[PDB]
Amino acid sequence: EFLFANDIDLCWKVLAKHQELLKAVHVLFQIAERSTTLDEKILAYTNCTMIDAYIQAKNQITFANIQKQIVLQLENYLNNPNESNNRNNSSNNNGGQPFDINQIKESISNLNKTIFDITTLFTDYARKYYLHEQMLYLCHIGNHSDQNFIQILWKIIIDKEIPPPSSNLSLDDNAENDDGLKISVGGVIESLVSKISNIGYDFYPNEITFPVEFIINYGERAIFNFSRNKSEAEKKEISPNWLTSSLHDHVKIDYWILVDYYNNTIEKGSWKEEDESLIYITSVYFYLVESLINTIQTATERRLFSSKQILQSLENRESTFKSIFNRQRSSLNQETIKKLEQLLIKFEKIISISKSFKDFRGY
Amino acid sequence: KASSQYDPIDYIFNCLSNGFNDSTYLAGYCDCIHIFLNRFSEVISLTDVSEQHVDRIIDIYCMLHEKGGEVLSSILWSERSNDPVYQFSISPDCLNRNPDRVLSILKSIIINDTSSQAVFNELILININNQSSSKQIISFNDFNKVKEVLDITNDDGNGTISGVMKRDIISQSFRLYKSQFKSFSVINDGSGGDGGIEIVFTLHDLIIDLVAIEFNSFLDSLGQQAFFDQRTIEVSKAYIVVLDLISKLVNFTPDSYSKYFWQLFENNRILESIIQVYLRLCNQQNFTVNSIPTQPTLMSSYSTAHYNFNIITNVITSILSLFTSFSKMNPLPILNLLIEKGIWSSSPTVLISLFKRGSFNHLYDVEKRSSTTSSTSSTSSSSLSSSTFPLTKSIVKLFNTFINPLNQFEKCIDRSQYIGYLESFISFHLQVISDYPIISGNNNHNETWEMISEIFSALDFILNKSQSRNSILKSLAFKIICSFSGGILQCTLSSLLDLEVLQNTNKSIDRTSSIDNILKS
Amino acid sequence: TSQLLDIIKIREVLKNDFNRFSNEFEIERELEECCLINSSIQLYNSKLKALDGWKSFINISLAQNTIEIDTLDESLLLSLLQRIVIDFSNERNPIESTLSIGYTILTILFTLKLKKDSYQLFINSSLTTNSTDSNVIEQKMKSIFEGLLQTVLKSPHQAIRGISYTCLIQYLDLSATTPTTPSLSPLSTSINNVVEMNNKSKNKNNQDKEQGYGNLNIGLIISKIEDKFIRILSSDCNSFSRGWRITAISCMQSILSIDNLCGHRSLMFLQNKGFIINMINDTCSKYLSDNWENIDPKDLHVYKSQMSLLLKISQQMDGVHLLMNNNVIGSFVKSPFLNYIPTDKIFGKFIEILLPILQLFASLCCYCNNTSKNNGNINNNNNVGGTVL
Amino acid sequence: FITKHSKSLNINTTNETEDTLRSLN
Repeated sequence: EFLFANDIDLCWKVLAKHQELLKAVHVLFQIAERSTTLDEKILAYTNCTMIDAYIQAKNQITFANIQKQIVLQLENYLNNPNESNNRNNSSNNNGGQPFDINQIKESISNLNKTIFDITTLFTDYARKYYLHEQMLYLCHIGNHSDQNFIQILWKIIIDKEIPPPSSNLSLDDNAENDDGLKISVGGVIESLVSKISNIGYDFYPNEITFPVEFIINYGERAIFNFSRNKSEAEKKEISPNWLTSSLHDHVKIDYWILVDYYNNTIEKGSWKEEDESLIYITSVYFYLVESLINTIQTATERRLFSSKQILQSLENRESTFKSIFNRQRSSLNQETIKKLEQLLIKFEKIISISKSFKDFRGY
Repeated sequence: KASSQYDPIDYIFNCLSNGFNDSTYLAGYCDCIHIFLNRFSEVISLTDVSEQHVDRIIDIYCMLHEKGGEVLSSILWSERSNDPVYQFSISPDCLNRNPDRVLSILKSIIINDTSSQAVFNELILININNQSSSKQIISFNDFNKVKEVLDITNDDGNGTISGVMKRDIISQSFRLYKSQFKSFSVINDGSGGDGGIEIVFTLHDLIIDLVAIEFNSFLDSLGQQAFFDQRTIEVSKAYIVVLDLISKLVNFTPDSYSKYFWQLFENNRILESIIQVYLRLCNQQNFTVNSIPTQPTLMSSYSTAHYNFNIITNVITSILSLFTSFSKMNPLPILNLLIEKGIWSSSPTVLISLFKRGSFNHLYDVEKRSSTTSSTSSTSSSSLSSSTFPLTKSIVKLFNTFINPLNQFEKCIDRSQYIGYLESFISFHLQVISDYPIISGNNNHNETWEMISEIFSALDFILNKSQSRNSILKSLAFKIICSFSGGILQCTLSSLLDLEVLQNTNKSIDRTSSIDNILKS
Repeated sequence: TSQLLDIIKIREVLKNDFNRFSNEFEIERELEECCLINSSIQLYNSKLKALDGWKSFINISLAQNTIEIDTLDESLLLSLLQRIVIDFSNERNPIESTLSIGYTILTILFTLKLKKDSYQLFINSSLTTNSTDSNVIEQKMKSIFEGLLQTVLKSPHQAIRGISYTCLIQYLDLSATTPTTPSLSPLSTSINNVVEMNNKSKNKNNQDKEQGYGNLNIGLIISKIEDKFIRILSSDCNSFSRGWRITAISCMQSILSIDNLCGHRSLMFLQNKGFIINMINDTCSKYLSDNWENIDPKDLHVYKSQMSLLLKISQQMDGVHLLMNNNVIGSFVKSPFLNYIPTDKIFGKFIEILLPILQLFASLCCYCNNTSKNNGNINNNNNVGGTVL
Repeated sequence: FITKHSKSLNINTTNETEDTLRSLN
């Protein structure tokens, strides 16, 4: 009673050392009621996951952490309103009205007082203010199953990090002044990789909210479309494993699982429609197989890499690339031709390793 | 009142099921029961009977033709203007509801070339005319084909066409599929309101519409539901009946008509659609089995899961029936299509490191699991069916139609791959011999022992043509012989001793003509 | 104790705070829900009564030898054992119920060992020339082993793993074949005669397959689970209290007698987790320090089982290498105990601690002899650098 | 983030397009 009347924050710690755990939790729940910010309430419910009740507290932390991410992007919109228009303005002068600075501050003012449920967080905030990333987190927490809606969210997230392909404004060579940040082909990939990996880390192996084959097939197509018009000078910032390493290095997706998601991407997708795109995705696939050959350790793995299906895919991929390469060896330039000739010698070595790991069974 | 205590119709169903199979007078029983069903229907209209007893009258009427032979098919082909069960089945208020009833009568009548070609004519003479006052709408995929073919850029959305058409266009018949020919009529009532459009189409055009329209939308409703609705169950009945009907027509119609059904399916890609169905259904069997754990609500879900499994197994059985029937006439493109759609393989390693749901070995393992798991719950006294093997017995039939034409295939496929596809076929025949004691634990011995006679007949054909100059057949015969170590020779010897026991008990004169032909294989 | 809902006190409080309900038919339904929940709790309690009756009935019907062990039908006992090992793997057990099943699994395996060690098992299925029936017996025995391993992989509960470790020991003692007869050597056969080399392949190509398949089935179960099973067991070998620590260490010894059939992988996994050096340091500091006179006799059995595991490791070529690659001789030889000149009142406890060390040190000398077969058949580059001493 | 006792997000997304999710109308 004395601490609950004078120091409520010492009160729950004393009750916890007295092993009165359910009373410490009932003081901490009343901190999370009475508290003035969202931060105090996350701390108080986090203690109710260091002490049924635990799962209710962990759900309140879960909603409150996405509710903080909604507040942060609303204050970013208030601080940087010139960017939150200029990233969108590129394709049309359709000035859809910039959000009411009173209503955003009323939203923030209420988001900082009380935790909301997942459907109120989705509807009146995340969907209202076009927060597709925070909408996708709410779909994961809520186990929402509309695979088409999730693919549209993933597309709109990829098409928020990739800047749209610059149209033919004129070479009026006297424009000396403007430090308008030329985002590198590195820097676009660096932002997009971070956007994919850091969302994947909370979700995987949820194939509904992290649809790996779609994220690959659209991400590689969007970096292909962005890079196609670039100079061969900028097509030297692009890592051939830009997405494929980070999905292993951070998201912990096995290189064996990635190899057949890339076989599915090449077999199912619109990659068969254009030579330059089929050369691109087949190059990523063979650099992903080059990663896998450096991770293969056991006799069991060597005994899988020598399977008929893997060997026959590698020989089909080499035959396909080698056919298209000699179709284009009359139109390509004398660096890019050599770039593809030095790739072919890797693919022929990769097929030789799938064959040596096969006949490592006659001894 | 009689049906509410001791029903005389299901009595006749048990009479035709369980009474007369081994009777050297059988067709004379059918030629009497046919006159009972007719002289019953001459006194009670089949509109005035509850439709479950009408379905059972159709079950019985179908069994009367199949067990009566051409003795009843030739009576019906001469008295069908007078037969009330047939005349009810071709009535518009039956046809525009439950056409699986008439399609089952047309299925059962097929027994030889004579009755098969008669059904092929009558399917084109039965015209379905939507002259009941219920506006049934044109099937949406053909409504859009008619919208395309006629420049119908204005639409009213009601399935009507509020446009001043030329009668000189409508007085023509249209190919909504290749070798289909639906006709169109304008109802000119005399009011001057709706100039309504009738379609006049045959029961043969409807067989094409079930197989090339409705069954695709049924595949996507199956793709969204873990339990079937009443219409999903009814469309499944109708599709089983249509697949068996076309399968019988392809077995028993002479050269020109079995080639017409081939070219009809070929030209409209129908064999690829049926394989996309097969590949989905074989994956849904992996959900209806692996959702069983190993108050009324627990008995109703388990019963519905078993019923839905039996429906899927029957649809796949009728697909394998139709593929057996087509492979008797064109074995090469059916074999190559089962390989190209990835049901089959020339390498056991590629089966093992893919484990594809809907490879033939996966379907045998599923039928082996549903037939063995039933053995434990021996605490109740309900009339469950014995475990049968209709799927595996249809897989054997589909393999035997590739084996008989072996001496033709040698000029039509690579020999190295064709050895590999025959090694995997032989490996399946061998597995069904090694597992024989697990299968024969099920009381349906006759069916299993026939399936093994159909296996031994095909392996004998490979051995007796291996002894020639053919090197393909010698490699395959050596691989059969190298597989006859221990358990495969044991289970063969067990069957030859079970045959010695059964010819030692059933000295009762009533030896079925199956037993002494299982010995003869 | 077991709690039920007090339908009287509930009906009285619902009638005091009636203000929550639209009408009394709702109150009488919230009481219907409590009467249903009490009925299913009563049925839950009687199913538990019936297991505790059934377990005590069976273990008394075995542990008195009141049924003649010759007559005890292994086809019935393996069908019971295969049934109840499934529920012994269920993560929805009671602890009490899963233990009551576990002790019944243990008695059935022990009675089957007491049959093996008096009579040949399965005689009725060698008197059938049915290759089917021995296949059904392996499939039952295998369905028991892959199940006992699932209880280890799933269970957090020490005694449920501990019973499964005793059952896994008894299973491996059941599946191990008796010795073959010694092959008498006719020492006088020195002269010329040619033909009877070539027929000697055939009969070993059978008996080495037939002992091979059972041991390869065990090896092809362990070698799927390995990284998790040896990881859980090597944790439990240092995470368990006293008596069950010994059971886990005995289980590790029984597995190392079979690890040759995986390819010394459990042994290599223990070094790839520091378990060998950590168990050497756990041994010297606690049993070979100055306080050895004061060792508790309950944990002197933990010492003996730790030493019997070092003795089981030194019984392998790679194991002698791995004991020297943790300085075993030098790391025991530094320990205070060995400096002690023994005096009469304590001599037996000194011999009980010195004897396992002298067995281990003698065992390390054994393998160092096999260097003499280097017939240079060159062909194939299988660069597996195994350390020939 | 998954918990076995989250509130399911019982929304009807079947009327959303890439347009209605990209635009300010």
